[PDB]
Amino acid sequence: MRECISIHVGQAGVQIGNACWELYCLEHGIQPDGQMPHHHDSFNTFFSETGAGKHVPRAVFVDLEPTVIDEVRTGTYRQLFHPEQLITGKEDAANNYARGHYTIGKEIIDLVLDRIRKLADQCTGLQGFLVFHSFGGGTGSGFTSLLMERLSVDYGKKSKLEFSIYPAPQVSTAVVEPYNSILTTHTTLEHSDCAFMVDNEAIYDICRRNLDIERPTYTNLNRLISQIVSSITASLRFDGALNVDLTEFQTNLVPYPRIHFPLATYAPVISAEKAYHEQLSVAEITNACFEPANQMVKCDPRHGKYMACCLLYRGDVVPKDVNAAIATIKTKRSIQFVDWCPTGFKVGINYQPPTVVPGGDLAKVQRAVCMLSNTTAIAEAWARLDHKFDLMYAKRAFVHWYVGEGMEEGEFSEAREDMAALEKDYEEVGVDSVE
Amino acid sequence: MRECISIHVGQAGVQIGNACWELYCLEHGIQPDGQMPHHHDSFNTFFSETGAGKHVPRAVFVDLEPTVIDEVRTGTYRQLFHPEQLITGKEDAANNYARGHYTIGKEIIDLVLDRIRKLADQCTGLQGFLVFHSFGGGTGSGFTSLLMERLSVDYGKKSKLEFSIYPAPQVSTAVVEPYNSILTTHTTLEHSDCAFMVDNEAIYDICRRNLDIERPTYTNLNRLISQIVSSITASLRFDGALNVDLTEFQTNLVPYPRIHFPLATYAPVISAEKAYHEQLSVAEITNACFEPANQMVKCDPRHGKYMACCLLYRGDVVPKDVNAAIATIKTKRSIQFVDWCPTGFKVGINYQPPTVVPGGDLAKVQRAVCMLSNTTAIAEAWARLDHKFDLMYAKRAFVHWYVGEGMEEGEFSEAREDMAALEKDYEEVGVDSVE
Amino acid sequence: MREIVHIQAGQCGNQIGAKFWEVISDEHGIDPSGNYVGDSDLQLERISVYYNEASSHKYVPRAILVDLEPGTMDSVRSGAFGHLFRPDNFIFGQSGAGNNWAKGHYTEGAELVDSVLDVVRKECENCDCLQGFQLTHSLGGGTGSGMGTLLISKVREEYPDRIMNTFSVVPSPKVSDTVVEPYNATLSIHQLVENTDETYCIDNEALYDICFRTLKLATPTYGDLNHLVSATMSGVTTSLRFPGQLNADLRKLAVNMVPFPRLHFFMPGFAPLTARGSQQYRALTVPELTQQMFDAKNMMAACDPRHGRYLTVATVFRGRMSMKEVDEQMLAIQSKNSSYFVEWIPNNVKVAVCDIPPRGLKMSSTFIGNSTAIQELFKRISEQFTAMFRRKAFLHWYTGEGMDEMEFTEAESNMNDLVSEYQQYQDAT
Amino acid sequence: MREIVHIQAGQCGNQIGAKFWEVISDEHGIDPSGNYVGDSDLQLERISVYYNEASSHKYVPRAILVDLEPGTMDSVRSGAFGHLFRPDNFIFGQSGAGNNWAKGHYTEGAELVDSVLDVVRKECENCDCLQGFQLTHSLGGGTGSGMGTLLISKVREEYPDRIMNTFSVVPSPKVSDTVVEPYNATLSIHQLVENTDETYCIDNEALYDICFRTLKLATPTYGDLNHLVSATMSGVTTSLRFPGQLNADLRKLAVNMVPFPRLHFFMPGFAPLTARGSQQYRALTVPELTQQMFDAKNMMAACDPRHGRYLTVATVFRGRMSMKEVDEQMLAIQSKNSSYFVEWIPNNVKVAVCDIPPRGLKMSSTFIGNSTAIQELFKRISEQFTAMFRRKAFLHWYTGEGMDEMEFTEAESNMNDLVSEYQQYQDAT
Ligand SMILES: Nc1nc2c(ncn2[C@@H]2O[C@H](COP(=O)(O)OP(=O)(O)OP(=O)(O)O)[C@@H](O)[C@H]2O)c(=O)[nH]1
Ligand SMILES: Nc1nc2c(ncn2[C@@H]2O[C@H](COP(=O)(O)OP(=O)(O)OP(=O)(O)O)[C@@H](O)[C@H]2O)c(=O)[nH]1
Ligand SMILES: Nc1nc2c(ncn2[C@@H]2O[C@H](COP(=O)(O)OP(=O)(O)O)[C@@H](O)[C@H]2O)c(=O)[nH]1
Ligand SMILES: Nc1nc2c(ncn2[C@@H]2O[C@H](COP(=O)(O)OP(=O)(O)O)[C@@H](O)[C@H]2O)c(=O)[nH]1
Ligand SMILES: [Mg+2]
Ligand SMILES: [Mg+2]
Repeated sequence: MRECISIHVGQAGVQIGNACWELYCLEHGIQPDGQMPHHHDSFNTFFSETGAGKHVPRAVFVDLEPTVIDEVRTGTYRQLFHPEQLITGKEDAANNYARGHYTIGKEIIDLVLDRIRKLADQCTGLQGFLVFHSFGGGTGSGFTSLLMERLSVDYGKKSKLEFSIYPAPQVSTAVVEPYNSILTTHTTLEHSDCAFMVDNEAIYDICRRNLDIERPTYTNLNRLISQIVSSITASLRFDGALNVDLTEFQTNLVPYPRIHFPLATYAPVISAEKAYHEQLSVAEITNACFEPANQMVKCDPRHGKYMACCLLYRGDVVPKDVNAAIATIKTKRSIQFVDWCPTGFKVGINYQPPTVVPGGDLAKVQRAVCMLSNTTAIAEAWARLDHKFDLMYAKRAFVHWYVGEGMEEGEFSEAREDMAALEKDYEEVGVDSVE
Repeated sequence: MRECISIHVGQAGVQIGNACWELYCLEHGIQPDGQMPHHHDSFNTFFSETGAGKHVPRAVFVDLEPTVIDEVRTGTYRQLFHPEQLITGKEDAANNYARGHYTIGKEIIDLVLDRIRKLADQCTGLQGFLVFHSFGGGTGSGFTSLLMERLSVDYGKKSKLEFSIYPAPQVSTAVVEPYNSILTTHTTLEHSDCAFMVDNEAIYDICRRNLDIERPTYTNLNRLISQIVSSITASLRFDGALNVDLTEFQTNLVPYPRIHFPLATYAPVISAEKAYHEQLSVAEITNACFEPANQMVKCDPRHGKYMACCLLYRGDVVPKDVNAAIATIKTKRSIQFVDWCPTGFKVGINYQPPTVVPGGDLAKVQRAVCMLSNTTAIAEAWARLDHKFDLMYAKRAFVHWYVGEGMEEGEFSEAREDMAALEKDYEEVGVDSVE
Repeated sequence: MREIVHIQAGQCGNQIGAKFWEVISDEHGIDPSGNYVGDSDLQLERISVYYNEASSHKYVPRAILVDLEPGTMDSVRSGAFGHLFRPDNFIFGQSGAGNNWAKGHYTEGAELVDSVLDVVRKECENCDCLQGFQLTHSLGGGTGSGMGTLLISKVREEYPDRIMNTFSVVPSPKVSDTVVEPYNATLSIHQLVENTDETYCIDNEALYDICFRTLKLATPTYGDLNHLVSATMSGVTTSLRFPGQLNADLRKLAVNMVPFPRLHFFMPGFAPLTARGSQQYRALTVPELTQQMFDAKNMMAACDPRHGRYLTVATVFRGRMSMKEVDEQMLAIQSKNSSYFVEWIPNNVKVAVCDIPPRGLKMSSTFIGNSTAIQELFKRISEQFTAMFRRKAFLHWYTGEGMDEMEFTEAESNMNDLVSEYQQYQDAT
Repeated sequence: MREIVHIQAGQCGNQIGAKFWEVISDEHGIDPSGNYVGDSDLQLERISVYYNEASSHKYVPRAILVDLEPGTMDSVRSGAFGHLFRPDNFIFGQSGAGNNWAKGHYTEGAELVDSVLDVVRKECENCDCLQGFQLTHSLGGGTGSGMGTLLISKVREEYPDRIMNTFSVVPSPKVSDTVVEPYNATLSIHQLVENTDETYCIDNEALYDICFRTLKLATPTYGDLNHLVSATMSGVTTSLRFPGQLNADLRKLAVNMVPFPRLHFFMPGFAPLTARGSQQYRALTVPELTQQMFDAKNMMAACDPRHGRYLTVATVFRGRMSMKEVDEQMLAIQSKNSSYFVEWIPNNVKVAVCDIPPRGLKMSSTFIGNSTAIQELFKRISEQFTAMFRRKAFLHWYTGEGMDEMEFTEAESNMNDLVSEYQQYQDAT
């Protein structure tokens, strides 16, 4: 009765959605065809139901290249999705923000908004939106900027959560990542309620070091991020000793309107062969969450200050142990919050344990904790992008595509100014107060 | 005991009748030979019965080219029709109104009226007439004008419903459509109780987009229109929670004597593969009916004002939900009725669900709704015809056939004046009142 | 019902008619003996429109073969599919027109025209509800042209209500199979614009080019060309000889394609046309046929349509198809060629759809375009005529039969009036 | 969707195209007759991007084979995998360009270009959502060079939105298969830098060296080289002809590899390349392929990359692999060769990954490098041109077709401007 739709833009969004919906169907014992042989309703928040025992997701799959969507239509989760949700374009933006925001996406945006409005009106207690999109791809950045603007125009005050894929400092599959990233950030900065920074480089490191898988496929990273998002929405979708809604997330983790970029982290992540030999203490897993090597963004947290933290626990958890572990974390020195925020934690506890996907890589654990942490180290990452942008702009490289596809140079200058202003605000927050 | 005959003029009329009578025979479990292995009598309104278990339709099939009627006589519904009802001419009017109204039809009109009078006198509670005819064909327009004049002379005050086929703005199979359309409208404007605008272009669009059939045959459009008409007469032919007669239709949907041109719309229309994944909410299907893309006339309703609406529901329908959906429709802004008519709805509810024809294209649905809507946007359509007429009259093209076949030029000028007057009246209604 | 009577004048008329009746019988499954061996009842449901059921359950063509010389007549009679014609119909003369129109319309034809009209009248009375007549002839040969014009005038006197079709082989622009054909052509056009409901201009040059280029035949015998034209005519009539989702008849075509009484000359076209090997390598889709029927290289009249405007257009398909597909194709083709159509006639495409393919194929199509390009043809002829009339060459041959110079003067004046009207309507606004 | 049209100009173009379509059909499991006998649905899920489904369930290449002489055309037609092309596509002339560019672009080509454009337009209208064109030609031969440049100019006039690929066989540095090839090369480069989206420079010398040294073949017939280049092109398109964990299309490659409009010349490379015996003695690991694709001895353009800088780099893999492995390999290769890359473009490697190997193998890879080394090539050619133009040798052959000296003056000036730009961006800071 508290619904929240899902929106998947771009190839990354669609693949992540594949993983996430596999995980959901496993959580609620739902067949790929929508049938089903502590639980409350629970699945009602993400599954709508027809007369028969068939349930459908509240998701929208939009892309400009029909390849991946066609794979979904042919995927084992074929009978699941309502066929109208699979909006396919004809020619992808091809890692060009201008195409993805002015030329191509502009011509299906209306149909996308139509389906969005249909699914919204069919629901009653709509909590908000979940956007799954990359950052470098043309469709992702462009269509996402357009979609966020449209939604903010239409649905003024409702939850809008985003899951970007922060481009890695060194592993850049595309070449024009800085341009698209800068443009999409400069645009989305005034509409997104709360983003969720995740990067593939950190996930590679985590998969190799912890899970002891040397050669991972994109499916594995998708499984990890799906686990994170499932932990995020378990509070809505399940009964817990201390529940929490997305509104609480945006309220607690966003001190200033512009600074709403918290990074993700999850634990425990160990191989099934290594499942034993460790009791998985709640304080232990909390320390694991706070370790710089277990974070999912390549940024040393010791270089910044945790402006806010949100720890969400599920499984056999007891509040006093959580309190003790959090107090111990506060005692440590290298974790220095901002002076003006003495209360740097919101906690969430759930009874439903995390579910391990058969054919997966993780081990069945009795407890799990996801930390969404808004820190100051992320500012440094922006600097890197800044740097690259200047380079690719000092020579006016690649500019002609963007210019000829519905954009002006002053827009690029303005986006650079906006990113510089954001970095300035981050520094301004980083200082301490007098008196 | 409330009879209503059917009259099919022209090739379109006969084919539509084929579809409609197939649908009726399926509704009441009637074999093609008139035998039969909630229901009341029900079929008595459209089927007459002899001593044996054989029933016949109360229909008249009249045409000037024996091809299609011969096909009917050879069709699988051969034993059904009483052989006298199949009046066949010898030479079709050949898309010439003059031939269809002065030369040829004038010589069988008496026999047609004779059979009409026989079937009328054999009935007792005759509600009225159902005319099925195209608009461009010579037989359709000409014979229909003649028939309406004769019936109005003979049967003064009885229901006379028409189902024209409005010529598409761009898809015109004939070339002389504007001439015949203008003449037949100028004539029928003073006799027809209520017309029913439908066009093939809109049905093409609906079949492709909704039913997902890219290459439809005329049979499919005929099935759709037959479903519409069956929904129209289900109230007479079945028991409902709120029944309605054709007299109520003409009373409610006709504010002014000249303006009696409501357009049709039907829902739900989805493929059987898409039958699932949607619960078919009554409010949902109401919104579907009100969507401009589901209407059966190529006219944007947002360009006009709904002077009146008539929503007819059948199946598992509950009045309160209908009331709620209608209130929600009234709340919306883009649906702006005329100020002087604050009550823009008549509702009808039936218990009998719509029946899907085996070998059809639609899916078995539990609820259905047909909207007959008299709006102001239709005026614009007349303008288009006006335009074309002027063109084909500015050069006096094709005039010689009509002149030499029993007509005068002043008649053409008069028909143009009458159409202009009708458009003027539409505009006059379109204005708002002072004080 | 709607019985149709066939007339064949001149050598070309007779040959075309022989091929035509061959094709028609093949469509209806009719043995060479004239008896039915077919398989589908629909063949005999409307066999009566072209055939007459002679007793003992046989069928005869409702044709009237006319000539002034026994040569080609006997040639056909000896050939197969000849022993089914009723022998009394073979009216022929002995003198021969000598490729002269004056003989074919004043002296020689005036002696047989009476018997021809008698046979015509007998056939008309045999029919139940007459639909109209189709005349198969040339415009160069003396017999065809002259006698056909005479018969047309006489029939139109005796039947000012029926419908009239003419399939005239117009002289080619480049080559000239005879020498005096401009005179006969001019006089024949005079009589046609006088008293014909519709005329199907056809050239042998265009047929040559189609057979060579499209069908990849370097050895086109006249049988092939007559084969093609007969297929065209059969496709024209199949809309009434068979059921259809949107049926049409000759009267409908006349109504739709003739906005003005004089402007009733049409260039036909057919599709699909594929080689023997190059057929399977192409999809037989309605858009393909539609785009095929709109180009210079597939018009049976040697005149590029782009030189003028399509005043009106009719199109008759066959076989099972989807109407919406045809509608969309016509819409697209009218949109993309906006400069090629008359402004003041919106939606200028007539559509008819049959249920039976012409055998062997899945779907065929026939195009009947009334354009302003064809005026060039007349212009050409007119010029030639003036030349040959300025020096009064060959004038004595036509003079000796009673014709006078004022006849040619009037005919040329009439032709130039028609050309002026055609050009006037081409650049109307 | 995203239908692609193939053009083959010149003898080399036609031979390469024949081998190419052989390879493509082998990938999709297409019988020589043109019908499908394959085993995986994914073959036909995107068969439409390169093939057209002709009726009766057959497939035809969407290619347009062009020539000015019937020799190689007929040779291909007689050969197997020839009877599947639709015969109407074989456009050829009779005069022959005589290895002259002036004939191939002014006199002889101007007569066939119209029919070629007509067939192009027909194919374009057949396609649903056109993606772009790929031209297969040489730069030395008169026909290929001249007619390809003409067609490119015309198409870019008719399609300023689509994408354009050219696979030009650049003249070798050492040998010179013809004598006047500098002139044709210069003019062709002029037209290419005018109106081409991307150009894939390829040399026969490098292919010789690769076949001899790497594959250990002392008897390389042209079939082998054409097979290699066709494998390269197929690997280029497989990213859209098949699903992939990180898919790419032609548009993405153009966006990533062309920082500036003129600088759109790419040297390709392929891996792995193993002998028949020396294959099992090596591990087929992603690092192995990656290190293989970065060296002078595996570039299909005869120019040592170390002489310049890699402006941009694209890499398309196939088959199942681990993305992190590829990422680490690209990171290491960009770190170790720090001096070999442009400073102001960080992370200058584009990556695409397919799911299907090119058959026979487990994992393959294709490299498309836009470097500053290739300028040397142009420099070389430019020098030669000046020499042959200073004495005005052979100048009369090109003069006689209407071309003038100022044409060569402008073309050489343009080439030197391009060389100046390339050097300028090489030592940018
Ligand atoms: N974490 C994760 N990221 C992915 C996955 N698949 C693709 N990506 C991201 O997608 C990016 C590739 O460009 P995309 O954003 O997918 O571009 P697109 O979605 O295809 O849209 P276009 O640019 O218009 O083609 C890479 O930078 C990856 O970070 C995946 O399975 N997991
Ligand atoms: N919706 C629909 N319309 C049809 C169908 N069949 C024919 N029509 C209409 O019929 C028109 C063709 O002319 P008709 O009105 O049928 O002419 P006719 O009924 O044959 O009478 P004549 O003109 O005298 O020959 C077209 O404009 C179509 O709109 C059909 O199956 N469904
Ligand atoms: N298309 C076609 N035209 C023919 C055929 N036979 C003759 N003709 C034409 O008919 C003309 C000769 O007329 P013809 O009837 O023989 O002379 P007539 O006896 O005076 O009428 C020539 O111009 C030929 O082009 C044929 O089989 N096919
Ligand atoms: N790589 C490769 N190059 C070829 C092949 N055949 C011809 N060539 C090249 O094509 C050039 C000859 O051009 P050609 O097309 O025959 O002359 P044209 O008729 O004037 O276009 C020569 O420089 C050859 O190097 C081949 O099979 N493979
Ligand atoms: Mg994409
Ligand atoms: Mg009719």
